Amino acid sequence: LQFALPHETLYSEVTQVNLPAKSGRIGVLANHVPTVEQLLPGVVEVMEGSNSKKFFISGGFATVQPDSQLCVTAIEAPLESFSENIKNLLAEAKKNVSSSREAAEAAIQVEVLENLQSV
Amino acid sequence: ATLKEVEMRLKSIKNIEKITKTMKIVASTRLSKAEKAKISAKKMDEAEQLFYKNAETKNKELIVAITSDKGLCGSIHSQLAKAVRRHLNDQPNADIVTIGDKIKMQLLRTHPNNIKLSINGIGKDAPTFQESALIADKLLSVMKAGTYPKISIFYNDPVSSLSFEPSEKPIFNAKTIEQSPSFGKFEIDTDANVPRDLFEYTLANQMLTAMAQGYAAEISARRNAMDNASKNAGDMINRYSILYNRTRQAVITNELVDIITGASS
Amino acid sequence: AAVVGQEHYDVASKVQETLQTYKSLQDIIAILGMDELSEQDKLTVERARKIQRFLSQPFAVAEVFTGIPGKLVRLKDTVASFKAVLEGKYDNIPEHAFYMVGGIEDVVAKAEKLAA
Amino acid sequence: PPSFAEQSTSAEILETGIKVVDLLAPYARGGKIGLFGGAGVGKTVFIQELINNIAKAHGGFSVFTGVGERTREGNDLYREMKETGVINLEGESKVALVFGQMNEPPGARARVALTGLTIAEYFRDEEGQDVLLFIDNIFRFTQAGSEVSALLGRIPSAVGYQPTLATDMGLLQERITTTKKGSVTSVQAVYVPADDLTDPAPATTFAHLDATTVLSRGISELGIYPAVDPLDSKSRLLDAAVVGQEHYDVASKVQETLQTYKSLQDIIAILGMDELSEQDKLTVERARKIQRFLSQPFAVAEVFTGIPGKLVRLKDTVASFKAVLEGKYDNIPEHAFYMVGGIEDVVAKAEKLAA
Amino acid sequence: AAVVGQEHYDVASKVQETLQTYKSLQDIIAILGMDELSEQDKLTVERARKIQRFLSQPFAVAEVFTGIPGKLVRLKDTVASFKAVLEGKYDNIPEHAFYMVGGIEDVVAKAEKLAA
Amino acid sequence: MSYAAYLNVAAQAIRSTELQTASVTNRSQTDAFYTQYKNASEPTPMTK
Amino acid sequence: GEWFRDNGKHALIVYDDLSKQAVAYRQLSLLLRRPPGREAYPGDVFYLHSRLLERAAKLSEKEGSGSLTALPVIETQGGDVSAYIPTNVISITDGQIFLEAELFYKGIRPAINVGLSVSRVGSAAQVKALKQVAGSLKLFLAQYREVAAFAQSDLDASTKQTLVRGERLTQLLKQNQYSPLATEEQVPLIYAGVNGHLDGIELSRIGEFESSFLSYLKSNHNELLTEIREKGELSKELLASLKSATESFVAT
Amino acid sequence: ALKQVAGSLKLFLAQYREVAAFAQSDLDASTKQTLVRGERLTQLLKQNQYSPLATEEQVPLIYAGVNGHLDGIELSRIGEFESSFLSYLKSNHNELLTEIREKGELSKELLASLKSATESFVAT
Amino acid sequence: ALKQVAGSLKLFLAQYREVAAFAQFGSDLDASTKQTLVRGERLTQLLKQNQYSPLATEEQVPLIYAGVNGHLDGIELSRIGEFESSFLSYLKSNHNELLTEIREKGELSKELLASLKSATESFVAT
Repeated sequence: LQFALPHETLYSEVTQVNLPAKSGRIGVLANHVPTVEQLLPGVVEVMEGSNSKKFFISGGFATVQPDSQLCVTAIEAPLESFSENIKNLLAEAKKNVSSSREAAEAAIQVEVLENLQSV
Repeated sequence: ATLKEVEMRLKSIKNIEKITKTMKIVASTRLSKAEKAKISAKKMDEAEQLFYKNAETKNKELIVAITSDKGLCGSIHSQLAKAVRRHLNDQPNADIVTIGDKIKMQLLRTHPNNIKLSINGIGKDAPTFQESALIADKLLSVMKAGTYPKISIFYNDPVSSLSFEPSEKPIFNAKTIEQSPSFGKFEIDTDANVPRDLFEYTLANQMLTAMAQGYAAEISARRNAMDNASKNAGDMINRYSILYNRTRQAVITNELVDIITGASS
Repeated sequence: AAVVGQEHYDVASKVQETLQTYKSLQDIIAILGMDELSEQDKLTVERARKIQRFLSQPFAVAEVFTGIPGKLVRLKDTVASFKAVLEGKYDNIPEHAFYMVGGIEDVVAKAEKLAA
Repeated sequence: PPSFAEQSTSAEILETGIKVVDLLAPYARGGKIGLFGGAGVGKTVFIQELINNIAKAHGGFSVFTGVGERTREGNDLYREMKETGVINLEGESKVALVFGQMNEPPGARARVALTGLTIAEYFRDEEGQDVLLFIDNIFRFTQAGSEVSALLGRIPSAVGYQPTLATDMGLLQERITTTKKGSVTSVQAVYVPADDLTDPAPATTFAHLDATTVLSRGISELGIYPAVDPLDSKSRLLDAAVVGQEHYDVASKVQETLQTYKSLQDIIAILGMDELSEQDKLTVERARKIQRFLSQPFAVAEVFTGIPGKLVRLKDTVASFKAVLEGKYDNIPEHAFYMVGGIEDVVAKAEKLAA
Repeated sequence: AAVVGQEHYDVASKVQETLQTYKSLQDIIAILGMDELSEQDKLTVERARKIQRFLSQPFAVAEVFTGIPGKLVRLKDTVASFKAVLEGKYDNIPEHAFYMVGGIEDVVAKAEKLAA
Repeated sequence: MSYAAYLNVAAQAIRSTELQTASVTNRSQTDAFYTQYKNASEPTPMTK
Repeated sequence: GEWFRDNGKHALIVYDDLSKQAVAYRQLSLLLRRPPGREAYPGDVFYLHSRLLERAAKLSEKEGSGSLTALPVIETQGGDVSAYIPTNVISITDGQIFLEAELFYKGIRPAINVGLSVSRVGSAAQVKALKQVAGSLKLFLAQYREVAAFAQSDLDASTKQTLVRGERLTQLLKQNQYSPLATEEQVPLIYAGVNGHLDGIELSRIGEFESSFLSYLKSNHNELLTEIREKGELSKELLASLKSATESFVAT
Repeated sequence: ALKQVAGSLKLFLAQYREVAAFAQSDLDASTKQTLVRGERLTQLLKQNQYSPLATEEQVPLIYAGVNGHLDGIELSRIGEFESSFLSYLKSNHNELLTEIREKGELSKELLASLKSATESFVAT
Repeated sequence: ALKQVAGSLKLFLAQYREVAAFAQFGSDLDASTKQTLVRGERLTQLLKQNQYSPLATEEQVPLIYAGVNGHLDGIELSRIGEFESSFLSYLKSNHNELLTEIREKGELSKELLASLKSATESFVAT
C-alpha cells in the first residue's frame, strides 16, 4: 500500500516505523504528527507487533498523513541478506575518484559507503 | 490482373502479415516488461504527491511533452500534440520541452518558436529514474525550472489496452509549497533552499510517471494496431488467393485454346 | 480548353490529379492507414474523398433506389462548385455532406441539417 | 443406381465408435465421407478401425478399393491388414481388397472403383447389410477418367478435364447410398490438385460428400490419436434437428470452447495466463481436458502399442463431454482424460494417478 | 574450387550471399526504413550496395551511351578488389566511387577526385 | 546529479556485480539528447 | 536394373531426367497425331511414368529379396510444382528432395529445402543410430523456420536460443560436392550438434570443426566409431562415450 | 407497412459494415453510438430455419429496431425478446396485427398506437 | 548543343526515381538525397509540354541548361510553368544573339556557355 521504489513496491497495517530523516532518525507510529522529511541514505525498519525487519535505502521522502497513513519513498533497497568485499573493492575505487564536478559525485559515495559499512 | 503480378502481389502480403503478427507478439511481451515499471512509478507517485494532497498547492508557463521517437503506433503522437495545442491556445507564448522526436516534429510545425529544449532516444526500453532525474536536472539547468510560475507535463495515459488517453498533470513549484493552505499542519522543520529542491525533484518524478504511463500506453496501442493489421492482411490474403486461382485457371484455358485452334487447321 | 475553356479545363485536371493521388496511396492507407501519410498527402485524401462523394448525384429516374428526389446540376454550376472545393473553401465540412446531393448549395444545406 | 423409389427418406447417422467422429463429424449412413491427409497420420490404421468397428458394432463387411494405387502401399496394406487380423487367412476376414495400381492403363484405373463398388453393392442387396466401401484415391479415379477421354479423342472440358466429368462421378456416387435393404457408406481419400478447392476435380466431388474427416500432422504431433482434427473435420449431418438437441448443443459449445482457447494460444506465450479474466482462464484450463479427452486408444493399434483399446458408444461421448462442460471434473487432473474410454475410465484412471 | 581455386570460389560465394541478403532485406527497408536494422545487417547492406556498383563497368563498345572510356579488368584484379571490399577494407568510400569504373585503382581515384 | 538528480548520483555512485541484472545496469544507461530552439531553427545537439 | 532386383541383389537407378522423357514422348505422339491434352501431352503421359516407377520395389524373401531404388530427376520451371509433369510424378513417388537456387546462393550446398523435402518411407530406412540422434533434428529445424524472421534486436532468451541452434545446424548440413560421409562419420557431428555442443562455437568455425573433430575421433576414439559402424545402434555407454569425447574436443 | 418502418435500412447496414471494419482505433461516441444499432439490427435479422414470419409481425420489430427501443436490452437477449414480444402483442394489441394484415398500410393513427405497445414492454 | 547540356540527364533521371522510391519509406532524408530529389522533381516538371507546341532547339537548350546546372533548384514547383515562357521571352528580347548562334552553329562554344551562364543567373534573381 504505502512504501515504494520505482521498480519494486513493498509494504501495505503497521505498528512502528523507523526512518533516517533529514535531521536524525525518527519513529512514526499509531498516531503521529503529519510530517514531510527528506530521507537520508540510511537504514529503515517495519513493525507488526514485535516483528523486526530492516532495509537499507538510497534516500527520498517520508510523509506522515492526517488520515494517519505513512508514505515512504526511495529508489534502491532484506538487511545483511542483501549487501563486504562487494562493498570493499567499490569503496577503494570510490575514495580514489574523490581526488579527481566529477569528483564531487564521489564525495557523495564516501558518505553513502561509510554508512553501509556499519551494518 | 496477369498471373505474374497477382502471384508476387499475394506474396508481399503474406510477408507483411508475417511481420505484423510478429509485431503483435513482440509488443505483448514488451507490455509485460513495461507493466512492472508502471506500477513501481505510479507508486512512487503516491509517496511523493501525497505531501501535496495536504498543502493543496494550487497553481512563463512550462509545458513538457512526452512520447517517443518511434512511429508505427497509430495516433499516439498525433492526438497528444492536439491536446497540447488545445492547451496551447490559452497561452500562445508558453515554453515547451519535448521528450521523443515524434512530438517535437508535430509541434515544431505548428508552434515553431515555442520550444526551447528537446530530448531524444527514449521509447526504446522502459524509462528509469536515472533518465527522469537527468532530464529534471537539465530542466533545472538550462530551462530555469523553479523560476517558472507554472509547470505541466503532458503524456498519454493508458485507459485500457485498446485505447489510451492524452492527459495532463500539474507540477507545483516551490513558493506555492510555502503558501500551502494545509502546509501548517506539517511540522516540517527553512534551512536553505528547501522548496526549490522539492520542485526540482517533483519535476523529475512527475515526468517519469508520465513517461512510464505514456510508453506503456503506446506499447498497448502498437500491440492492438499491429494485431488488426494481421487481421486485415489476413482477409486480403484470402481475397487474392481466390483471384489467384481464377487467373491460374484461365491462364490454362486461354493457353489451351491457342493450341486447339492451332491444331484444327 | 479550346472548347470548354481554360477554367473548366483546369478545374478538371486539378480534380483528376487529386483523385489520382488518392489512388496512388490506396496501398499505404490499406496497410498503414492514414496516420503514416505526410501532411500534404493527408489533406489531398480528405479532399479527394470529398470530391469523390460530390461526383455522386441523385437521379430522378433512380428515385426508387435513393429515396431522395433527383437533382440536375448545370455545367457552369458544376465547375464553380468543384473549383471552390479545390481551393479548400469547404474543408471544414463533414465528408458525408458531399454525398448524394446537387450543386454546392446543397452541400452547405445538408451540412447545416446534420450539424443539428 | 437405386431408383427414386428405393430411396431413404430420412438422413441417418452411422455409428463408428470413434469419439472424435461421432461427436463432431458424425457419419452418414449410406453417406460419403471425404477423408483428408497423406502419410504420418495413421490413415490406414484409422481405416482398419472403421472396418473393424463397422463389422463389430453393426455387423457389416468392408470393401477397400485401391484406385491408382502405389503398389508399394498395396503390399504394405495387405501385410499390415494380415498383421492386424482384419484379414484372416485361417479364420475369417472383414474386408475384400480390390486393387488397381498406377502401372495399369487408364481403362483399368477408371473401372476399379466400379469393380469394388459392385462387390460392396452385393452385401447391401443380397445380405442386407451396412457395408463400408473405401476408395483410395477418388481423385485418381477422376484423373484416369480424363486420360480415357483424351485417348478416345474427345475434346477436353475446362482445365482439360473430361466433358463427362459430372455424370461420370454421378454414375459412381449414386450407387453408393441407402436402400430399404441396407446401406453402403463410403470413405473416400480425396487429393486436392494444387491445393485448389475450386479446381473442377474436388469441386465436383464435394458435390457428393456429406462429411469430411481431416487427419492432421499438428494433431498427431501433439500425441493425439486418432490424429483427427476436431475443428476441421466437419459433418453436414451435425444439425440439432437430426442429431437431437443435447448432442448438438454439446458439440456446438465444445467447438466454441476450443475456439476461444485456440485464439488465446498467442497471448499466453507472451504475458502468461496472468492475462485472463475469471471466465476466460476457466474454460482454458478446461479446454485442455477436452482436447485431451478427444484422444482415444484404438483396438487395432493394440498390437503396436499394447494398450487396451476402447470403443466409445455414442451416448457416452455425449454425456461424458456434457459433464465436463458444466465443470464436474475440474478437481480431476489432465492426464486422466488422456487416452481413455468413457468418463468412467477417467474416474478409474485418476484413482491410479491419485493414490 | 577445383577450377578457380578456393579463394576465388569463396569470394564469389560471399559476394553472392551478400547480395542475396541485401535482396531479402529490401522488404524491411521499404516498410520500416533503413532505421530498423541489426548492425551486422546495416553493414551487409552498406557492403551490398557498394558491391552492386563495382559489378558495373564501362564497355568500350558502349561509349556512345556513357561517353565514358572503356575499361577492361584483369581477372586477378577483379578477385582481389572484391576480396578487399568484402573484408571491409573500403567501408569509408562512398557508393558512387564504385560505379562505372575499372579496378580498385579506379575506385580510389574517383573517390578522391569527387571529394576534391 | 542535481537535487532533482542528487539521489541519482547518490543512486548511481551507489549503483556501481549483483542486483545489476538488467534492472539497474539499464537504469544506469540513458540515451537522451537535448536541443534548444530559436527564432523554427534550432541551436545545437548534445547528450542529455 | 530389374536383373539385379530379380537376382537377390540391389540396384539403384537415376533418371536424369524424366521431364525430358515426357517431352520426348510428346514429340512422338503429336507427330503420330495422337490427340493432345494439357500442354499437348497425350492422355497416357501419366501411365508412362507410373509404369516406369512402379517397377521399383523391395521384393519379398520368396523373390530373392532383391531391390531396386529410384532417383527420378524432375526439373521444375520457376519452381512450379503444379506444372503438369511434376504433378504426375510427385504423386507417384514416395517423396522429394527439394532444391532451391535461393538456398544455393546463400551457400547452403546441398541446397536442400528441408521444410519441403519428405520421405514417406522415412523412419524405417535409417541407420538406427542416425535415427537415434536426429528425432530432435527435424524438431529443432522446424521451430527454427518459424522464428526465422526474428533475425532482425530485442529477442527473449528462448527464441534467441532457437536461432542459435538453427544457424549452426544448417551450417552442419552444408557439404562440399563429391565428399559423402560414412554413417559412423555423420552420427558424431549430428550428436555434437543436436545436444548443444556447438552453441559455444562461432558460426564460421563450424567449417573447420567437422574436419578436425572427425580426424581427432579417428585417432583418439576409433573404437566408438567402429562400434557405430558395426553395431549400428548406440549403447547407453556409447552415448556417454561420445558425450565424453565431444566435451573433451569442445573444451579443447 | 414495412417500407414505412424501414427507412433506408439498406445502406444503413451496408455502410455500417465498412465502419465496424475500421474499429479493430479510438473511442468515438459518434459512430460508436451508431454501432449499438447495427449490431442489435443484425441480431434482429437472425432467423432460425423453418420460421416464416408474417408481415404484421416484422413491422414492430423493425420499428423498435430503427427507433432503437431495444438498445437497453442485452445483446444475448435480442432474439430471446423476439419471442417475448409477440407473446405480448398477440393477446393485447391484437387489432394492430389485424389492421396491418387487412390494409398492409400504416396511418399516423397506428404509429402512436404502437409506440405505446413498445416502450410498455421495455419496462415490463 | 543539346547533347552538351543534356550530359547524363537520362541516367540522373533514373537515379531520381531511385531516391524517390526510397522516399516512400518516409524516413528522414540527408542533404544528398534531398538535393537530388529537388532537382529531379524540377527536371521532371521542366520536360512537361503542351500538345501542338514543338520547340526550336535554341528554346530547348537554355531550358535544359537552367535545369541541369541547377539554376531552377530554388524555385517553386508550380511556378516552373511560368518560368519557361518568361525565360524564353527574356532571352529573345535581350540575348537574341546567343539564341541565333545556338541555332546557326548547333554547338555551344566555351564563350557561348559563358554568355548563357551569365544570362541565366541574371534572370533567376528576378
